[PDB]
Amino acid sequence: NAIKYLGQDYENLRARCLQNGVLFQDDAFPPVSHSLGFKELGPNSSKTYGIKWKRPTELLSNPQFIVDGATRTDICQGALGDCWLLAAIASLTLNETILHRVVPYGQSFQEGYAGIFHFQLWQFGEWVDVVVDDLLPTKDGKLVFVHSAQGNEFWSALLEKAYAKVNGSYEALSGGCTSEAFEDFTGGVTEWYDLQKAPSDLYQIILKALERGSLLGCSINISDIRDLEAITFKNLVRGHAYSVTDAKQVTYQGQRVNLIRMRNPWGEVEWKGPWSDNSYEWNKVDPYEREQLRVKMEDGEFWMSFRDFIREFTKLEICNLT
Ligand SMILES: *[C@@](O)(C(=O)NCCCN1CCN(C)CC1)[C@H](CC)NC(=O)[C@H](CC(C)C)NC(=O)OCc1ccccc1
Ligand SMILES: [Ca+2]
Ligand SMILES: [Ca+2]
Ligand SMILES: [Cl-]
Ligand SMILES: [Cl-]
Ligand SMILES: [Cl-]
Repeated sequence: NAIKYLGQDYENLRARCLQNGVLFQDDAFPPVSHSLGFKELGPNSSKTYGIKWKRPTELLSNPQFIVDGATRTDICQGALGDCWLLAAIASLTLNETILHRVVPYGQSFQEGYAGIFHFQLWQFGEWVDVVVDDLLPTKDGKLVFVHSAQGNEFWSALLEKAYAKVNGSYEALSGGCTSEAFEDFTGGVTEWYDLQKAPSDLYQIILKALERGSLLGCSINISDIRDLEAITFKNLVRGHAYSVTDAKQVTYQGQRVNLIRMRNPWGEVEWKGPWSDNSYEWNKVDPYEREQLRVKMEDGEFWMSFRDFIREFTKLEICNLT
């Protein structure tokens, strides 16, 4: 069993709040500006001033912890520099086993609800259980930070809040390393690859990792500083964490082509080159392959050929488990 972060005991706190007729408020990460941040989200900042802390049960009549499963579409980035963390959460959802260690079963806004949730992280060399109250930063009734494409679903907002808590504040999450979040979800071994010096068998390495449920992420280095914009000519975002979510092969005019699928944790803004949702390449594959693989949706997720992938991206990170 996970040991309790700060000695806070989820089931005991929940049961005592229920008995006492109150909702949990977390002394260890309270609903005040110091939990938001210190500079950009400090007590005297423009961003801090508009934010009000509200529970999902104050926002909606029927809030849900999980709706139609805990999946990657549930990860839509808000106003914070935590793309690395969110890419890691999106990847985590592809492995049901490790997903449900991090996100314990049986949490809800219905029977037994007392305004407290918990998650498990690999921290301080231990598996630790971390509680949060469900007060969330909002503005005009909408979540400021991570949210689900399903507007009534809250597990990912709550997980991001627990991760903020262990790190001291939401602002503490701005700017980071995908591999760090990978490790914090698995206690696994991380490795990275320089895509400009990719091993000849890299695609097979990727296939194998995806098969075993390893976590994969990629990024494009900003080499000049930010000159050719944050966004590239083909609509990729530089200095930004993407989740790698699949690797599949297609028959393009009678010849195999290796493809790779990734997801922008914004839940929008995608590659517009070959193999993108609207590209001509799909016209020339097996109709079945097209129907199985292509999804015409602005959802942040898209395909590239492996060839284009290794040209456009610069870094690949893989976290391997047991
Ligand atoms: C990352 O790209 C990010 O979080 N961007 C925020 C985008 C804001 N969205 C835009 C869309 N709308 C709808 C919602 C708001 C982030 C920006 C800093 N990138 C990273 O953190 C980098 C990830 C790597 C995989 C490239 N890492 C990084 O910048 O490292 C810096 C660093 C390292 C150590 C300590 C501090 C900072
Ligand atoms: Ca969902
Ligand atoms: Ca898409
Ligand atoms: Cl407490
Ligand atoms: Cl304040
Ligand atoms: Cl629920």
